[PDB]
Amino acid sequence: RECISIHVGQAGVQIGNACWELYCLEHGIQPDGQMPDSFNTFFSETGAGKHVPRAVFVDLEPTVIDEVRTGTYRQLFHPEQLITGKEDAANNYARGHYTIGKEIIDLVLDRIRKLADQCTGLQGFSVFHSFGGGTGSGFTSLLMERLSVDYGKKSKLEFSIYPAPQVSTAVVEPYNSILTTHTTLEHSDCAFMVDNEAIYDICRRNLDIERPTYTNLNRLIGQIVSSITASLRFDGALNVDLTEFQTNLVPYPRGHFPLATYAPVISAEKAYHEQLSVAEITNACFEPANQMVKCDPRHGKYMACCLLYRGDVVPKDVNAAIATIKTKRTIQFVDWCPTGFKVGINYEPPTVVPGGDLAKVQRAVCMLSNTTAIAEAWARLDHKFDLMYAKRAFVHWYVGEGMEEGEFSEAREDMAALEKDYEEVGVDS
Amino acid sequence: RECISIHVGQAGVQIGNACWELYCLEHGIQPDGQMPDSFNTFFSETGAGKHVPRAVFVDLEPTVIDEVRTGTYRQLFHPEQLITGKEDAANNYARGHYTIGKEIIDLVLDRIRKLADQCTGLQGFSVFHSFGGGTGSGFTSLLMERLSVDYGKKSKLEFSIYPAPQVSTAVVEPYNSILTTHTTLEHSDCAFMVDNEAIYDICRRNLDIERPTYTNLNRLIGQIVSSITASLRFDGALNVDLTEFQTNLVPYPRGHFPLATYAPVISAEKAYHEQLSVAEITNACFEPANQMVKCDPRHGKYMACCLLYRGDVVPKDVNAAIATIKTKRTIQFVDWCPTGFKVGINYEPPTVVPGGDLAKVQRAVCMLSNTTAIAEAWARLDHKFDLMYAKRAFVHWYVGEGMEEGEFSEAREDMAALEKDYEEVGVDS
Amino acid sequence: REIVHIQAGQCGNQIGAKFWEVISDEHGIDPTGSYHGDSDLQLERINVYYNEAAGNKYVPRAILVDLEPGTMDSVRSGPFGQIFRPDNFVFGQSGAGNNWAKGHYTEGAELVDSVLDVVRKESESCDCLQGFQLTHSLGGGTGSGMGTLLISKIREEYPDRIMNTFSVVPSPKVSDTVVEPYNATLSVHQLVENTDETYCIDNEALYDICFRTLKLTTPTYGDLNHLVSATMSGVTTCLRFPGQLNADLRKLAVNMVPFPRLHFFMPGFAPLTSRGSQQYRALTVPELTQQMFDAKNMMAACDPRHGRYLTVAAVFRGRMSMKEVDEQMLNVQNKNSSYFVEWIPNNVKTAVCDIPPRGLKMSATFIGNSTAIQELFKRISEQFTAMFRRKAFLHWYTGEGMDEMEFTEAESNMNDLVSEYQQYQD
Amino acid sequence: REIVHIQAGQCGNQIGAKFWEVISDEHGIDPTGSYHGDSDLQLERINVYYNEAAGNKYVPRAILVDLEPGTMDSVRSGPFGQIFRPDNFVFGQSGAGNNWAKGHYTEGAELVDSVLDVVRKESESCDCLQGFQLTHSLGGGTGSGMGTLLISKIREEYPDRIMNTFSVVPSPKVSDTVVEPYNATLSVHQLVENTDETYCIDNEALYDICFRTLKLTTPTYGDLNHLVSATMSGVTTCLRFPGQLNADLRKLAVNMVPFPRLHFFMPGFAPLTSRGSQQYRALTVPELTQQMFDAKNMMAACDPRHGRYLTVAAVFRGRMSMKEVDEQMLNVQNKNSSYFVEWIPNNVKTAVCDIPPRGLKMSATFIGNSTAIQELFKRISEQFTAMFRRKAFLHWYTGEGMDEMEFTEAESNMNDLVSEYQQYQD
Amino acid sequence: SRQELLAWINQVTSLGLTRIEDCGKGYAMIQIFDSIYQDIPLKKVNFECNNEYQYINNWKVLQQVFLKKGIDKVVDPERLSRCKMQDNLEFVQWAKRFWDQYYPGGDYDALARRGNR
Ligand SMILES: Nc1nc2c(ncn2[C@@H]2O[C@H](COP(=O)(O)OP(=O)(O)OP(=O)(O)O)[C@@H](O)[C@H]2O)c(=O)[nH]1
Ligand SMILES: Nc1nc2c(ncn2[C@@H]2O[C@H](COP(=O)(O)OP(=O)(O)OP(=O)(O)O)[C@@H](O)[C@H]2O)c(=O)[nH]1
Ligand SMILES: Nc1nc2c(ncn2[C@@H]2O[C@H](COP(=O)(O)OP(=O)(O)OP(O)(O)=S)[C@@H](O)[C@H]2O)c(=O)[nH]1
Ligand SMILES: Nc1nc2c(ncn2[C@@H]2O[C@H](COP(=O)(O)OP(=O)(O)OP(O)(O)=S)[C@@H](O)[C@H]2O)c(=O)[nH]1
Repeated sequence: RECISIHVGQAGVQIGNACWELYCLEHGIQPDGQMPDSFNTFFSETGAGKHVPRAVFVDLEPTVIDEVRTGTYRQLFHPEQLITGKEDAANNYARGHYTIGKEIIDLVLDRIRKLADQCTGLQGFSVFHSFGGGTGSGFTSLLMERLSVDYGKKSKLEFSIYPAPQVSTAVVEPYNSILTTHTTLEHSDCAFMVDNEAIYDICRRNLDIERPTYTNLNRLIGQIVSSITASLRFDGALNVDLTEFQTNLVPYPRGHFPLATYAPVISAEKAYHEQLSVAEITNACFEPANQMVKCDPRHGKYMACCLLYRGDVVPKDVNAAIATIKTKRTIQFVDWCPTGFKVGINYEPPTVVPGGDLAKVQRAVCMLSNTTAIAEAWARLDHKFDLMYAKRAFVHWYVGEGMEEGEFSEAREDMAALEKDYEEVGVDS
Repeated sequence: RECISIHVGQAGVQIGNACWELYCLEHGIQPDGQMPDSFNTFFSETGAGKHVPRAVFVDLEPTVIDEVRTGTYRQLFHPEQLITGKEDAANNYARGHYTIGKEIIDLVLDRIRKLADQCTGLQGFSVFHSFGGGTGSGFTSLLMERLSVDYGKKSKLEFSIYPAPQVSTAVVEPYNSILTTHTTLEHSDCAFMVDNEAIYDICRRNLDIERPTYTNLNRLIGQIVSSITASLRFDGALNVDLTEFQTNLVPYPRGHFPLATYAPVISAEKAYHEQLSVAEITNACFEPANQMVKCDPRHGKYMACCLLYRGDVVPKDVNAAIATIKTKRTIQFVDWCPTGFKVGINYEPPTVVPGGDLAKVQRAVCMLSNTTAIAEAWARLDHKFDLMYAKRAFVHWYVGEGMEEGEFSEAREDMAALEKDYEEVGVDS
Repeated sequence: REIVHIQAGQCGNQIGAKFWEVISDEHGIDPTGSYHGDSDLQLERINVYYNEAAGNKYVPRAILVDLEPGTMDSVRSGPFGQIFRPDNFVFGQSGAGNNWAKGHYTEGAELVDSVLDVVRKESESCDCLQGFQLTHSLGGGTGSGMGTLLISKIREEYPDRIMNTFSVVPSPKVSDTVVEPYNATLSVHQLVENTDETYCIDNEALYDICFRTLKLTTPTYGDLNHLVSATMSGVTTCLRFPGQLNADLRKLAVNMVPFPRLHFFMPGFAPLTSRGSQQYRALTVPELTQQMFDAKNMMAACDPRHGRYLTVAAVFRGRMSMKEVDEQMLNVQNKNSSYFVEWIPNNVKTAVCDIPPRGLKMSATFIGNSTAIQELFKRISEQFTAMFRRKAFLHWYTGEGMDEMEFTEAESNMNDLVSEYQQYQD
Repeated sequence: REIVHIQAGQCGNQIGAKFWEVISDEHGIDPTGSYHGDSDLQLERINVYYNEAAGNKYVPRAILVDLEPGTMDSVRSGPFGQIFRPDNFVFGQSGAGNNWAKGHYTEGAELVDSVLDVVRKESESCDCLQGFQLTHSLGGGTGSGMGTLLISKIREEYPDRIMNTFSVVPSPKVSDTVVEPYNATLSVHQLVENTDETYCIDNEALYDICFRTLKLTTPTYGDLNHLVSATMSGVTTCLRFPGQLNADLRKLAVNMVPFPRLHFFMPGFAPLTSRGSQQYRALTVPELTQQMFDAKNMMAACDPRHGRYLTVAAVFRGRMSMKEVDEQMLNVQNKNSSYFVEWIPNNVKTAVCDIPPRGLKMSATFIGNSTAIQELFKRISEQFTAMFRRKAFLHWYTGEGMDEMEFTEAESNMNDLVSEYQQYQD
Repeated sequence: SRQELLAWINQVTSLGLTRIEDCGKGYAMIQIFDSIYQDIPLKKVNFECNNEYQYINNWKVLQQVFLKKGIDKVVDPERLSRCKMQDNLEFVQWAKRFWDQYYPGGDYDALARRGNR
């Protein structure tokens, strides 16, 4: 195997409710928990009728976790597993990590130690957080922190929603994201990344809708994610374990962050049009306008991709569609890497929301990868930071929250060697 | 295979809707896309029960493409394939080519690269534009321009509707047509030409009607065109590929422009009269009052004709009806050309609109050809230009649109050697 | 997409009421009501003149500029008067003195900023702006002065979007004012150098065309206005409709102005037959060109027959044969080769909408750029000098903070403008 | 979580009645009644302003401090006046003299302990305290003096919980008192050094914004107050609601104060359209930022256009696209790069609640920290010196046990405060 | 006209003035009076004046000069302080007339009087 999941921060919780929705939806388990091993690596068969989730929820304002215990699904989780700190969220790392966030952690852990025990030989914890938040950046920082020590012997794949390249929200965002990166870096196994803005494009350009509610982006990651755990931990013609990832996906200890991408994003109402070919979707994967991340392969050489397919797919079709790609060159893969294509084949096709806006094809490609591209995304996000730090901007908000000129300046230097790292492991031969 | 098609300019779009109509009409595919390979070289079997077109539509005012997505056929194309630039059309080359038209091109191309991929070993793009327009002259100029480079390895047959000899519309027309010729010249494979006015004559003299709506001329080209692609790319007793044309039709690299001609143009209401003989229609082809072009063979020696027949035709009937012609002498063919008669025989007879005004025979002759005749048509259209340029007339309208005294004067010199070219390749032995 | 009308002065305003009286019906928009449109096509392009707020209230996007309350308070207290959002009314309760100088330098100059303010609120409305429509009379304060300023500012704010100007050039025979040539010469000056399409109408060219081409015996102003508004509807709004061959302000502009002056045209409507009887229906088409191209029937004062044309734009709007249209135009171009200028092989710009004027079967607006209008600015320019020479009612200008070199300027300018126009008549 | 309002002085008090008049309805709390709330969400977070005793009686947790009975006896004898538990009324039947010194050192200093007493009874209410809201005017005794003391004590008792201050800085044009700059300069002094969020409102910035942005012809005080109270509801209470991206006093504080002075802001409401007509609904969003960010519409006296910004907090509250919100903010930040300070890549702090102002579809409170407010403390500071120089009505202060060095102190302090603020405008 | 007056004023005062509206500040009006009377408290006048409150002081100074001298001419500060063109144009025109009649032979140094401001 299983893989627990800790959805931290309002966002990580909204996305959580979403990814958690898509789940039962493709497993025939109504919101009442009941369906009429396989998928046991994400659901525990508690009592003799239901399927209590296999994760937890951590937010410091009740508002968001509250809504879960109102709307059907209310029945799905255990009243217990949804942790809250009535106190204050605070869009600031410090407070969430140190000062406040601290008080809850114990309790938090307890569940990921109480839920981690009940199972049978697990594989890790799929963590869901929103980089630039208070409860999402800070808190987790120490949650993943306390995990890397309590279970160093497992997988720590954290699924993040890192800062929109130009459309950020919080005024401080970078402070909170240069801080969640440096503290989690030395603790994660593989950090998946899905850019909030670069997903909108997909909603504008590859689905058409200027009315994208957060509830949609969530349905999307809620999809790409389903391709990761759900179906993969599910039997198939080319299974891929969680460990598999980090192994076939990270060339170096830095909790390396690949990018999530999905192939068939086409709007219902298009739903009837003749379906796309195995070749087209494959090709769609090499287009910088369909990757849930504003890290357009502006130069970033891929260094490992895990093409997770699902649905009706002939291994030759793949071991050909990929061959064609391996020789497009304009898709330049790293040097020190001969072949970096982990072909993951599942059976059961995707499963689109009954009536959202997702096409509903009979095959998809959730390809994720490490690309020297993020050399950018990190850069552009680091620079941000400086500008403000350069004037201390909202610094007094953290200091007064048990932090110091140290943690900032010393977490800046941190990422600095992440701009050099993602530079050295590539661009050079 | 196939042959994509890009209908550019309101006109090229009106004619497009027309040629596109005649199509399904003779392929049993209702406006709903559904019919109850062969013709796959113009229609993609999106699945599925439908027959999504195999072309695109480019206009800078919505008005005209809008009407397509109102009137049955609304169901025929993909909501996507009909490109528009809400902005401004402008009956001026410059603006359409440079300034405005530019912004759209990328996007435009994208489809002719997205639609060009989906297929299986294509042959080219049948382009539909109206020489003397803004979106039709300019834009295409660079569309065909960007094609000759992205697919130099194919056919570029552009089907034009060049300037009525005396009944032009736009005040500038020549500016726009001396400019679409020079820019496309070094990019097209074979440019078909259908004269708007010289088609009216046919509607007055060979069908009788002083009430010819544009919607008719369109039905006509909509016919002659059906004889080109449609039926030809369709099996027969003497198939003729697109390449075939340019090969058997252009003696020299100048994107040479043959003329389109049809044989059986007789009005319904005549519909019962005893049909015409294989000999008569053949002969009708050598009459300067039935050729969709005011280029009456005033002297222009043919240099290659592609007699495309369709319906019930005995090869001997042809390889005789043509023999009789080859010896009429008053039909003088070029010197350096022994035999210049590409006999294209199809099976399925023509298919007339249910109740327009086209007779509906059981055999027709859509003969097209390169005739030293256009030495005229170009001349008369070039002269026009000078008169105005000689005074700069509406020049400030282009200059202020990213053009220069260069592009005009240097595109004039261009055609100049098109008046010498069409002169040298003939009139001399 | 779009355009934003501008009702400068009283006249330009009075006409606003008629231009909108019409246009609305030609778009099924009742007073405050919505789109009752007999059809469904009179809506897909409305935007050009309205805005979406409620869902039944598409408000005309025009401006009402005037220094005389009573006026706008007559237009706002009558029929369609209650459709304009009050924000549109940019009044100047000051003394709307009949001085070009009083509405361009002293009184109007103040009210300007509070106008531009709105002309921006409307421009930045939505989608893409095309240009602005401008109505006024060149024979008064709020008209020639203040309206001629409104544009000089507009043309600095968006030297991209176009500027059609509908001017009521001072009729000959009798002047409905006294300084007329003063307020005029001064406004034409501003025109020849900002707006790029001007349609000059003459209260007496109308009477004529309205008392003999419409046996109409009591042609009230409302009428004249009504006739005019009929033409400006054929121009704009119309072309913002489908058509075998449609154009739009620019086409019209980019086909009609050979030389940057801006040049002024002379609009002419097609079916202009008296009610009952005349309803001859001789409108096959040769009948419309018969109409449009005759002397009388040119809203201008001057007669085409008195000077070549540079460009012509028959903007027809009613189902017809692109053949019987494209054709006619020709013979017309050959029967009168004499006057039609030669260095333009095809002066005429045939335009063809589809849907016609609501209740009619076939119409065709005419926008002529003839060199004949030389013989009008001449007129105006004459009247000036004959009175300038003695500085007649000049103290009402200077005393308002003007210049003795300002009047000189305009006359000359506009006077040269006469010159040039002849450079083509020859 | 929580907060505990503080109605210092008459003004601060008069406003209390309006801040609570509103807020209650924005929480379905009738006079003494309970939660009639049209919804169920206007209750899960009320605590922030009330207390549970009966089960239908959620009593506002504020303090009413004043040395003039008649006042609180007008607020307690009118509408919602009978919802405050009498314990809340900390009156001072003494002579509420208009002297800062009379309500800060001599008269108020006594009534203080009997206040702090309650401010503790309310703080130690329950759950976790966030901060205290403070309303008053810096142009009187019970306001600037006694209220400015109430805080100096509060900030010694819980230097942890925040302190928002709503000050009615002395309007320019005409002051509603004579010593005004005396009572003011002296209170701003206390502010710059205790509260950490101040929202300065100007009775005349309101009139304007209330007589031209609300064609309102007779803007009674009740109104002004009402408008103000509208903003302070968007700030606090609001954010104590859900939201795609919600903040709370601190976020607001920790995103708006670059440098410890405390800095003062200038609140601005969003939909501020006249009743009937104007009800344009042009509130898609670009319309709200259009609003909020214009000069007029800033409850402050000074105009933003007269000095960069350090921080901005558009606290919107009505369902909208985190895209059309996050986006707009940008262009805004680029169209005006000029004034928006640079050493802060993203000055703006976008905040987004969900539920909007009861009867409205979409609103957005604006809390600007612009350097423009320099040109106000300047004003105040000027008035002081011009009169201090002659010790004008100083005997009313000293004679009340004050110091000639006390006035010196404040001016300087607050005067330096002007200085600093410029250090960023450059 | 505006052009003529502005040219005159700029030369007399040694000012930059682009438009008549600039006169709304009231400084120039005070200085014009100073050239005639030389009684005006120039140091007090806010020559440079950015803000309206400053304008008011200039107006008060101007008003006082009128009163001291017994100058009957009306001064509607409310109109002028707005910096509206018409009101200022009219006032400036009157001032010029006043200057023409009143100004004595003695030379006037506008810069020095201002303190080179
Ligand atoms: N895809 C996606 N992104 C979200 C969602 N909710 C928020 N975000 C993004 O995540 C960030 C917001 O984090 P917040 O909601 O402010 O904070 P938090 O991380 O929940 O924790 P706190 O700051 O303590 O409240 C922004 O960059 C948002 O664009 C969501 O439902 N889906
Ligand atoms: N046969 C035929 N000719 C047409 C049709 N529509 C227009 N034309 C001719 O093509 C030319 C008109 O081009 P326009 O419609 O003005 O312009 P456009 O090429 O669509 O592009 P823009 O100038 O930017 O609007 C004229 O010579 C017309 O006679 C049509 O439906 N059929
Ligand atoms: N066609 C037409 N002409 C009009 C109309 N009203 C006025 N005129 C003409 O316009 C000129 C004067 O227009 P007028 O409306 O008085 O301008 P104004 O600026 O509003 O006038 P003022 O306020 O300075 S006195 C005269 O030549 C007159 O014949 C009208 O409603 N229609
Ligand atoms: N906006 C607003 N301003 C008010 C209100 N009441 C007074 N003011 C403003 O506050 C200042 C004086 O406030 P006031 O209420 O007299 O203070 P106070 O301390 O209670 O006065 P005192 O008892 O010493 S005389 C003036 O500048 C006045 O314009 C009110 O209800 N709303």
